[PDB]
Amino acid sequence: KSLVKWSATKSPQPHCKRKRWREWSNTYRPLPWLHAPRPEARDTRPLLLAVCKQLCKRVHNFSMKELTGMLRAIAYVDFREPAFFTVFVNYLKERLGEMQEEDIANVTQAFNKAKIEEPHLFSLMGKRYQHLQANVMAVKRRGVLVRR
Amino acid sequence: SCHRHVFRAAPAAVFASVQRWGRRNNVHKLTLLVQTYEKPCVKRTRIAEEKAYYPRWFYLRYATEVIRYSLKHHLRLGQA
Amino acid sequence: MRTLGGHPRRFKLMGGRPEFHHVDRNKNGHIIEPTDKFQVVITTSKNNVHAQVVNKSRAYRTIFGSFAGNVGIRKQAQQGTQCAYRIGQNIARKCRRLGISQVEIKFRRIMRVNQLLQAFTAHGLGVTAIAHEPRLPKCG
Amino acid sequence: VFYETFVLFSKRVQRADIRQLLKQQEALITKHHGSMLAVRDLGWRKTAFRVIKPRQGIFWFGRLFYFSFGANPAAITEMSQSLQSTNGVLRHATVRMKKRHNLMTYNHHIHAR
RNA sequence: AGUUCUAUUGUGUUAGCAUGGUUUCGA
RNA sequence: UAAUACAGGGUUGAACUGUGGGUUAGUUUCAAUGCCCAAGGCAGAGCACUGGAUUGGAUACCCAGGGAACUGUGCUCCCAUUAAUAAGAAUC
RNA sequence: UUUUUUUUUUUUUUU
RNA sequence: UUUUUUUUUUUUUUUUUUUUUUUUUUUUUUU
RNA sequence: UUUUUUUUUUUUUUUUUUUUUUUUU
Repeated sequence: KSLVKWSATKSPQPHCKRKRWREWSNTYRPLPWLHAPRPEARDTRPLLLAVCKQLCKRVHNFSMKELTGMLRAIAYVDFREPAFFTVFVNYLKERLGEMQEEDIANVTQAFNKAKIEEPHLFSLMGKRYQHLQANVMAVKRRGVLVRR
Repeated sequence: SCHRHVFRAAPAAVFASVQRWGRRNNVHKLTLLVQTYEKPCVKRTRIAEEKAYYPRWFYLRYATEVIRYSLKHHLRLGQA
Repeated sequence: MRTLGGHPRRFKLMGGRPEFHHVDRNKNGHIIEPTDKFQVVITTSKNNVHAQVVNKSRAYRTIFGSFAGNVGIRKQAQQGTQCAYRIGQNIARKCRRLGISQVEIKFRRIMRVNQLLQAFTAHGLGVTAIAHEPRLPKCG
Repeated sequence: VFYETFVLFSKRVQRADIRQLLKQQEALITKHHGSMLAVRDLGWRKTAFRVIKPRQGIFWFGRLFYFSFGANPAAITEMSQSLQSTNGVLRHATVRMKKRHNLMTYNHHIHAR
């Protein structure tokens, strides 16, 4: 979770329409020491694939809050492996009710970054998020007025 | 402006509270008056008439409360 | 004869395209995201009634709307109570197609706001909060 | 007679500007046979609603200042118009100095008991 | 009854300010 | 009708004054709306005026357009004429 | 289609 | 025609004083 | 330039150029 934060700088690139206008953005520092192999060591696999292999082998031992963070971080290093993210689609559907509000926000970012458009899962996640937000009232220019 | 939140309550029950809110602030009365132009002479007489009918309504409303209260308790006061 | 509950002008332009085709999308290409908030703004009048959907998660961007002419009601039939009830049903039915469950309700008047509220609860569209901000004049 | 003025600055106002503003004001005071009383500061203040002033932008807070003076009654109009032309000052008001109620002699035991 | 002093001021006149219905505009 | 400047009226406290008054022309100010003249304009409203309805035989009722009239130190008081239908004294 | 009427018309928008 | 946003111009009574509480202290014979 | 909606391992994260231009699912 903290590795992505270190390799991130906030900048204010010019806007698309008006060049005088500015909008704050995020730029991530490239990593050139995580994808290459290690022939010298016994484990010829890279540091990135090794983490993924163990995560999928022991997915049950991880809780819901401990699963979305690890998946959200793998997609931040430009991991274009749609097959890796397609294994968790069946696991998440059967455990949707046990998902917290924070878990929703930490899972959509991952699929969108990797260009993995899934309609059967995104349609269901919309209802869960709205149901949790059914007890918070927020108005304009005042913020949250009544909560629970 | 009025804002209400629904929490463990049916929509019909909540909608009945906001409806009565406008009566206190005369939201409906003011909305219709501005739609049509009213002559100043008419307002001169209408403003005065409302100062005699409304006060009388409050006194009669309290009298009805005593009748209902005494009906469920019977008894009656006298020159004792 | 051959009555249809829709807009004849738009029906003539049909070319077999699916629903929600002309609506603009986002950078990611998703029409709607799971994390969003909606607030329908309803405005009443004497003859007609309008009710558009406003998305609070897109800087108050409109998605779609409906009117008395979009349900096959014209002439004096709009003044009837059925005109308001029919409009509410279309919004509720169309809401399930997009994938929204909770939508707020906002209105300025209280005259024709009874038929729309009843129709929403008969399909599944719930109510989370009721907002009323009458812009009463503050001067003569 | 004595007079009071409450000036609400903006976030875009530095200490440089504040000194200049007050110096200008003192000119008028002296002109009309007057003298400054005292100058104090109230710090920042939170605004209930957004302030939209033309050709200035939008602000949510500002620095509240207070200064007492005394001059001819005819000097109020000149002072009031000068503040409006100057930048930074988004809102201001002039209040006459009262005998009992004042920010000089009566500043203790307000909220407590 | 009337004059002076002191407390009190939605009574006459008054140029810039704040808020608001309507109206107007769309890098 | 929040702020500020000029000057009135009403209530209470002290001092002073020691019958100062009621009504009022051959008198003098102010006075809604409409009209003449003048200044004017870029909002919200509308008389006249061919602009979409009439009838069981005639119409201004119901929409829309619409160049008069709406801020005056002036000319000026016709009215259902501005806080009852008496301006004062005595009996609570 | 919009506006309006007890009802209707005139008027306005044109992919 | 609906919604939204960000600074042009004209205009200024919506909120704010009250059970009409002095010997009740005042309105005109009769039908 | 103006910021809209949220959370709590932090001062954090997504969106971003004016909308809307069709019933039964």
